[PDB]
Amino acid sequence: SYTASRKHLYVDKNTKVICQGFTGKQGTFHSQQALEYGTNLVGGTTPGKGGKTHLGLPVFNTVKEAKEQTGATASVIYVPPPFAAAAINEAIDAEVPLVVCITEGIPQQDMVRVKHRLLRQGKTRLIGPNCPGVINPGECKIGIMPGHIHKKGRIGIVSRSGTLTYEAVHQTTQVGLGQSLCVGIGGDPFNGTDFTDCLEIFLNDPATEGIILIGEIGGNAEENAAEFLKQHNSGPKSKPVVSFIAGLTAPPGRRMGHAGAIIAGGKGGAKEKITALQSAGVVVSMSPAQLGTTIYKEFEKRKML
Amino acid sequence: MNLQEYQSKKLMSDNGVKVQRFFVADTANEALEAAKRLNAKEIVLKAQILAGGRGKGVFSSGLKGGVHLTKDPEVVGQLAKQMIGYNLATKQTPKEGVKVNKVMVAEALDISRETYLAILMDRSCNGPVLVGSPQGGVDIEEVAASNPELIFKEQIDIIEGIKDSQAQRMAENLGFLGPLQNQAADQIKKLYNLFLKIDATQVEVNPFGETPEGQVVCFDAKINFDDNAEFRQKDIFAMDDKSENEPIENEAAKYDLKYIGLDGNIACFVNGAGLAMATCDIIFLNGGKPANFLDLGGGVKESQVYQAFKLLTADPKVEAILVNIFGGIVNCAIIANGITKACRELELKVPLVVRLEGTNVHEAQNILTNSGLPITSAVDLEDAAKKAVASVT
Repeated sequence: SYTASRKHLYVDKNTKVICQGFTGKQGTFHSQQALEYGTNLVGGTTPGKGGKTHLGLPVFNTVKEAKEQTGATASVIYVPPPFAAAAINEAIDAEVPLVVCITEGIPQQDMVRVKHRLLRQGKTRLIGPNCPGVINPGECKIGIMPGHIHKKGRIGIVSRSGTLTYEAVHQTTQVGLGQSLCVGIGGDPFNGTDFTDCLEIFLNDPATEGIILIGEIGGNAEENAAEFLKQHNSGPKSKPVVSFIAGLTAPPGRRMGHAGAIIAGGKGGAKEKITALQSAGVVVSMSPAQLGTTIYKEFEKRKML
Repeated sequence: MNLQEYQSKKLMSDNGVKVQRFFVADTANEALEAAKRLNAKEIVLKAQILAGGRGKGVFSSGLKGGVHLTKDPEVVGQLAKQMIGYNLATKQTPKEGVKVNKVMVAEALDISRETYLAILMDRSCNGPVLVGSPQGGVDIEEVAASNPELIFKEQIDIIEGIKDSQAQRMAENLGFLGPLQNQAADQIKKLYNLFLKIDATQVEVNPFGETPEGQVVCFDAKINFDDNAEFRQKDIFAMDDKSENEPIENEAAKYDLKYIGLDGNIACFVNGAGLAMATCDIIFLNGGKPANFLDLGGGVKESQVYQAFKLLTADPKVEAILVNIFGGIVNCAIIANGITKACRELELKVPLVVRLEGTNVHEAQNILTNSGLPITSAVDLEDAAKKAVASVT
């Protein structure tokens, strides 16, 4: 099942990464940054040059190759829009455990064709597309997120946006809380991993004591989240969940940046999202400026500090 | 993106979907000579603007209504005069509405039966979906509310393709009796393929129906195209006028910037969409009225901070500015510098409030406060918002 690959989301110091789209002006910059941070970046694909060395590191013509050859367990893609989905499928083929598609702009039709497949195999798990990635602070970083702002700790973070997440992470560390695992699932309407996918992981993580969920207008992923928490997070040992949803001031009918950030046909507004999560026990910060202070207080009430 | 009705019928026509015969007009005379040239019982004259609402909308020529039926080629002309050149406002456009440069003079048609049929990718289904009610004519969102049981759906398999039985199953639920049925269904099949062929996020037909003469016709239809598929739909996007797009919005796109206006006096500009939405929100939470939403992406670059400010310069409704930039990938003093370079260099005269965050934030703030400019450094997003707001009371 696809459900059964959720576990691959928890990357760590043991995980070895290959970057599909290695010599590209993008896979370049992030690989130097991934190695610096301290990530197990073994190499990278890039058809044509498939045999050379880039950045004091091996290069292959394909994904299937570089897998075996380097043993590797995670693939991150920086391949431009028109091909990016091909790359996802080239990764699901060679049965890679974790695939992280950073690329923005992939046709929505492409992604529905991708999820057609992706929801059949269970060896692969995809985060993305149009997402900053995943980070297990101190252990492993796969994506375009500034690492130095993370502090290993107790809060599991899941967000549909990039920099807004950075706000949260900064705000948590500044109150000294830290993070266990952060997953940016992306701003697109059809993607490989949703909120509930991540919440299962956080709810069963002993390292995770609290959760921050960042959302926005568009789609129903937030409402499914609220449903899932009602069902699996009530009762004597529930973890506190703090959340912020963007787009309260968004006008309808417009694409607020992210392809999936649009209130359409009367569906996708923030107000209903906020009301649902509240109904599931989720304390929703009104200001996006208060996610650190808000979850801080939650820990303090339950005396978890 | 959205095309004009005459462009999307064209398109539907060339992909085998049956629509009304029609003519497009740039003048009130071509329109009038078009109603004569059609030659039919009745005529529908419809102004062309992308905003829905035309029916009950109002022109600035005084004329009420963007849609009109008349059997006399003359009424067309007199009505045209009042459309070309003027602006049409609808329950869906800016208060002074969109300007109109063409009208469509099509042959009305007797609508025997009116149904609702639409195709999109569903956000909970993954994969195409047919949504149709035998109760067409009205705004779907209302049927859905008053009579949820008149709304049928048929999930389709993106790899497989639409199945003959599904089209029949739908045609059936839609109200088509015996003969008509196999013709309804084939139109459905033709739409679904049109839909996948063009990278539409949605193909909506309302009303989808039958004439007394025995034909299955899409008398009306809205089509939304996936902006990401443009690189593989150059023909279709070639038709996108951009005439209707808001000005600042247009400019902003030239520089990969993404702008959207609101009705306030406190502009802002952020890097990342999520955070740009949150920025508009915090301002309002604190009593402000965000002027716009601007997303620079993750592409900070001295060039853009400049175009970004340049743009804000336009909207003379703006009384202040809040810059929320979360650095991460770069030194915050370089950003502060480019902010100020761009600022004097753009001879600004509106209170600026900047909140930079990332690397080397202290010196970066020094530059902003030690610039001579009417700038103000902010501690955090809440401090930023509170100020901007104070800054204009």
